[PDB]
Amino acid sequence: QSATTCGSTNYSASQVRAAANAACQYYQNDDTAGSSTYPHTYNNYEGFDFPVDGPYQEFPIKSGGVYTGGSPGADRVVINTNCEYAGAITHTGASGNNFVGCSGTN
Ligand SMILES: Nc1nc2c(ncn2[C@@H]2O[C@H](CO)[C@@H](O)[C@H]2OP(=O)(O)O)c(=O)[nH]1
Repeated sequence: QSATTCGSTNYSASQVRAAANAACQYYQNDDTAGSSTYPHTYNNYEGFDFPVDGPYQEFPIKSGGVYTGGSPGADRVVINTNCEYAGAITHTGASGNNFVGCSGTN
């Protein structure tokens, strides 16, 4: 994971790692954060060309710390089931429940 910009939000490489890291941890323990359903399967309905193969899991990323439950916000980190970083996606600039890539994800 590297620095990225989702809509207007700038996430540092450390912030992306921490989120990616958390998603992995929970995926591994067959856990979810708080009372949410994250991390959960990310189907890739949008056809992003991730640098790693799937299956994938999505997890929120946000400023101010690692997601713990509640509103996930617009941003997400995507990892595969091998805990390999796939990319960052966002609802910002998208329509409906669609996602668009954050900088570096296409
Ligand atoms: N748009 C979209 N939704 C997905 C995908 N994979 C799973 N979903 C989920 O299917 C619904 C459509 O947006 C939501 O519940 C969404 O999860 P999240 O809202 O947790 O991101 C995907 O690749 N794209």
